[PDB]
Amino acid sequence: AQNPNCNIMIFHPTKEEFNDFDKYIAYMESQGAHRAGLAKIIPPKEWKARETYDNISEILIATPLQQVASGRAGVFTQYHKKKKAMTVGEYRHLANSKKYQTPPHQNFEDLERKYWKNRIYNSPIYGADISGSLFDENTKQWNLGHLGTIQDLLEKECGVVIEGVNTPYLYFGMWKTTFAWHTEDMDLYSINYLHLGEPKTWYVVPPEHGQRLERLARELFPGSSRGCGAFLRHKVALISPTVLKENGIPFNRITQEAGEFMVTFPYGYHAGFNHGFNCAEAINFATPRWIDYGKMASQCSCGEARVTFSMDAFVRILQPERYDLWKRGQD
Ligand SMILES: O=C(O)CNC(=O)C(=O)O
Ligand SMILES: [Mg+2]
Ligand code: NI
Ligand SMILES: [Zn+2]
Repeated sequence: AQNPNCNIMIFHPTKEEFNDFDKYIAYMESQGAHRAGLAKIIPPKEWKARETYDNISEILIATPLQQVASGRAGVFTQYHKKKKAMTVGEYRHLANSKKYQTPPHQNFEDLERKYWKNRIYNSPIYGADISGSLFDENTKQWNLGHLGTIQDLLEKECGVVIEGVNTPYLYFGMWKTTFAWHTEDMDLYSINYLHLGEPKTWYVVPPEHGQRLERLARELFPGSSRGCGAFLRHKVALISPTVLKENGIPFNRITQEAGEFMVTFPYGYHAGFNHGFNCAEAINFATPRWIDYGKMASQCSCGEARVTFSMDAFVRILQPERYDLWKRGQD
């Protein structure tokens, strides 16, 4: 069995290997990359996402989100307070202001310590989930706006034709902006490209051990767990690496830098934080190996998780028994 310790693998595809996306995901899996839940892909040196970023300040962040924490430094939840619209230019200035900028630090490790120690005492502002793309239309390889769609995958594998579309989203981050512990909708894959700016630190639990994280989360957030049997779908819970180690939860960590791709694999729980102003683009995707995960994915039916239009058909086809209850939570 490849990668039995479930380490995060890092790949360096050649320009020839970078042509066929599906093929290279399958190659990574042949090497056991999926066992980690997360892999890093460094693009060949000849590749570029676009010519320059000199022209991005006019993008609008219609609903910036202030991430307000409650709890203790290692175990907290966050809620999103909506703020008034601002341009990327305005947001980048805010990020770099004395109130929000990255503190002096020695290295990534020192900064990680400062994050876990101090995150709860501040409320950074995140420009998340902005439909759009920063890839040049002429970038042919690993262009997140030109991937094969999940609907087409399900049609190819299962023969059914369904409605829905699949497009990428932009994320503008600053110091301490946070992604809570989650798997993707319907336990899909995700791919994330860090277009510019400061790094993003990731934590991941191997898919084969996801239920261990879920058990801990029920223990740590006991009122949340009573309200909903899939409350990690709410994307509000944070658990530090120290707490995970104390409770024996297997996990790994890695820092993504500008110009690098990360792939999350089905049912790979992940969480993390941004080091300073940055812009990432991400999109969900499927492969034939995903279908069995989609069929088993948990669902939030309490009303909180509220998701895209396209998840309907996934639930309808893959999880017909659950569909009526899940849709009640959507309506
Ligand atoms: O970049 C972020 O804030 C969070 N991204 C993801 O969870 C992802 O790409 O799956
Ligand atoms: Mg612009
Ligand atoms: Ni994710
Ligand atoms: Zn719920």
